[PDB]
Amino acid sequence: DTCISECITPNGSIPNDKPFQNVNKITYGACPKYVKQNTLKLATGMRNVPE
Amino acid sequence: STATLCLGHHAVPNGTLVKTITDDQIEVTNATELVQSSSTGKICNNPHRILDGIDCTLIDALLGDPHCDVFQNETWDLFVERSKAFSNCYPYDVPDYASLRS
Amino acid sequence: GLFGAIAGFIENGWEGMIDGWYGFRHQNSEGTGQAADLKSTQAAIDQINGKLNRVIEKTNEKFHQIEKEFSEVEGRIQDLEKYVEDTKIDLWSYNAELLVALENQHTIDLTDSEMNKLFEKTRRQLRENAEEMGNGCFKIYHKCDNACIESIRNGTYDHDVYRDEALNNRFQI
Amino acid sequence: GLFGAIAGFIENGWEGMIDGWYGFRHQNSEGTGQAADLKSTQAAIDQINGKLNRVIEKTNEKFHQIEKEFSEVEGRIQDLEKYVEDTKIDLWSYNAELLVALENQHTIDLTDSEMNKLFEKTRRQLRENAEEMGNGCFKIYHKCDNACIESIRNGTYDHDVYRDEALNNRFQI
Amino acid sequence: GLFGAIAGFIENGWEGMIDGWYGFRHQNSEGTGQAADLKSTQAAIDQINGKLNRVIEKTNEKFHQIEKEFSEVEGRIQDLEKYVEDTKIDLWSYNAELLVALENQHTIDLTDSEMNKLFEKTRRQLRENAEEMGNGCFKIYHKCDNACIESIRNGTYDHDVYRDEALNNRFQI
Ligand SMILES: *[C@@H]1O[C@H](CO)[C@@H](O)[C@H](O)[C@H]1NC(C)=O
Ligand SMILES: *[C@@H]1O[C@H](CO)[C@@H](O)[C@H](O)[C@H]1NC(C)=O
Ligand SMILES: *[C@@H]1O[C@H](CO)[C@@H](O)[C@H](O)[C@H]1NC(C)=O
Ligand SMILES: *[C@@H]1O[C@H](CO)[C@@H](O)[C@H](O)[C@H]1NC(C)=O
Ligand SMILES: *[C@@H]1O[C@H](CO)[C@@H](O)[C@H](O)[C@H]1NC(C)=O
Repeated sequence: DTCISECITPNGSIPNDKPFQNVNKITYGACPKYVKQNTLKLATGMRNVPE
Repeated sequence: STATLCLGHHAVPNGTLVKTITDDQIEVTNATELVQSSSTGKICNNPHRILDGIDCTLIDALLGDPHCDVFQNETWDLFVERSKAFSNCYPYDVPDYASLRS
Repeated sequence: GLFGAIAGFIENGWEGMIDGWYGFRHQNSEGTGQAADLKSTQAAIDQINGKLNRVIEKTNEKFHQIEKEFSEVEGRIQDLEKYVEDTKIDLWSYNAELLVALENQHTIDLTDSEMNKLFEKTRRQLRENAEEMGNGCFKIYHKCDNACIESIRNGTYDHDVYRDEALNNRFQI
Repeated sequence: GLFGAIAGFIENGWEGMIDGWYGFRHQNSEGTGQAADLKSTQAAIDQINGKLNRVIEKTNEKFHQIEKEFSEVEGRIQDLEKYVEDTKIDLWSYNAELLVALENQHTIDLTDSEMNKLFEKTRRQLRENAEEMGNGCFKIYHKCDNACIESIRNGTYDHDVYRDEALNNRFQI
Repeated sequence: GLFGAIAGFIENGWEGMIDGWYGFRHQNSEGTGQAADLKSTQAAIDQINGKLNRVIEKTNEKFHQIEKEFSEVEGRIQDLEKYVEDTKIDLWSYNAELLVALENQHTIDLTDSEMNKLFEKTRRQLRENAEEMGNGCFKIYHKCDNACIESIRNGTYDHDVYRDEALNNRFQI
């Protein structure tokens, strides 16, 4: 398709905003390292102790 | 006579479980996803020069199989070979096809 | 976390404080109010955004590499090619896991630390004019209207100006 | 560690306390006794068992791989095969080393932290009725029999109930 | 860092203290003076030199390996050979980066911790004979000549010996 992306994989392009990816270990371009995890949430807040 | 002053911090109704060194799941007020897990399915023609191989592998476009002559003198950043690309010329074989192709 | 303030000596958080991360709640003669502390709130934020940048920094960027999917069985070289990628993915999958667990632990302790620092500082301002109720609240032993609270909140409260009044009420009236 | 309680302001530990990790020792009119604090003791334990699980989690699980021992000399491919394994073992040997050094440091600080939290909490209960002797012991300035100690230990001690008595003895009798 | 003393409640450091890392500055009747605390200064040093040794420890030591520079183009094996080295350098370049960022954060907190421990200890010595001015300085409410300061500094100050004098000046003279 006529779009913009610097990271290409057999599955299509994926945005490289994150540092890791779990789409394909085959990539070309500026791409997120591939890992086996489908998710890894980095805490960007303090602990939540609701009322 | 007296006054009360209480120090404190915020909280949100619904938080996000995260993992730490000592806890499997611990609720925090916010989190960001570090793993990109989806694609659109499409490959983008920018900023990398993508050459769609159509029905041709790189080799048949290299040698000159009639139906690949449309690729004469082409250049690419990334050549995209299709699973169903086929040869329609004199039967050949390449000893060390992998390295020639690479 | 390491400190004891958050999910510690401060029973719980304020779902209502939507203007800052850390804050104050008072109750004097004039009534009750609430106010976020922009200073400690920004220290936590700055630090968190600081690790965020380090983490989601600049991408791999690889071009021609080696094949990772194979249609025919070949043995020896293909074996080694796959092992190379496999052991790689495994090492990067560990790194990602650990990195995220360390950061998360630190983000918690750090934010627990900024709470506990707001407390000690505010505690050091009140001098002998107050006592800690043990729940993150200080009992101020003197008349403290709103402009008095504001000075504590904005760091200009002079303790001498209320010391004797304070001391009196504190020590057996 | 980072806190100062363990191997810090608390001279040493109690070889005799075999019922908990953290505890209390008092000396009042009725005599002397000892009791483990099950609450802080379980916080340290939970956290430690929590990292223990993360660490000794689920195994590699590899099947057909590549050869690592060779009987004949072959050059090029064999060179690369060995280097691949060697650089792998080296990277996993670093990870293991570092992981164990980080965890160990944290386990110490964390357990030093739970000691220091027991102290501040107990300190915040006593209000003006006590003073810290600087060795982890609080001098309680009022008559405190066993049921009085028990209430401190179980978190129900009311300081007002002994304040004036306390204040009196404290401030020049 | 996590504590609040350094670049925290202690406004700034002393460019002049060249005999220790942590220290004291007093102002009594006899005048003003300064002295480094060799004990806390050596705790920070020991710990820092301790990580320094761990880090710059014992070298790789590799002999015959694989080729990393190529004059002719060959494909498949050469592709894999380069990828093997490349992914290796990349993994070691991450390790080095992270290791240095973790250590640095810890060295700061740790040295912030030894400052804050000097404070609490000195604070626990003064008992009721002093108040904290909130800037790392204690206001001693009793006559304290040089030999008096020295005893605080060397850990032998007895608070009873000045308590009543202290208490008197403290509580409304
Ligand atoms: C990407 O492709 C492979 C097959 O090409 C598939 O196994 C994998 O699950 C796909 N990932 C996504 C997000 O579609
Ligand atoms: C959660 O944190 C992320 C990263 O800083 C940010 O995108 C978002 O604003 C935060 N969520 C909320 C509700 O503020
Ligand atoms: C602190 O509080 C008093 C009372 O409202 C005010 O006069 C003073 O200027 C305040 N300072 C700041 C920095 O807001
Ligand atoms: C605390 O101590 C007193 C004295 O023995 C007792 O009456 C009280 O119920 C105790 N509380 C708990 C939870 O054990
Ligand atoms: C502490 O100070 C006093 C006063 O100078 C002195 O007699 C005492 O022996 C000192 N102790 C040490 C260990 O220097």
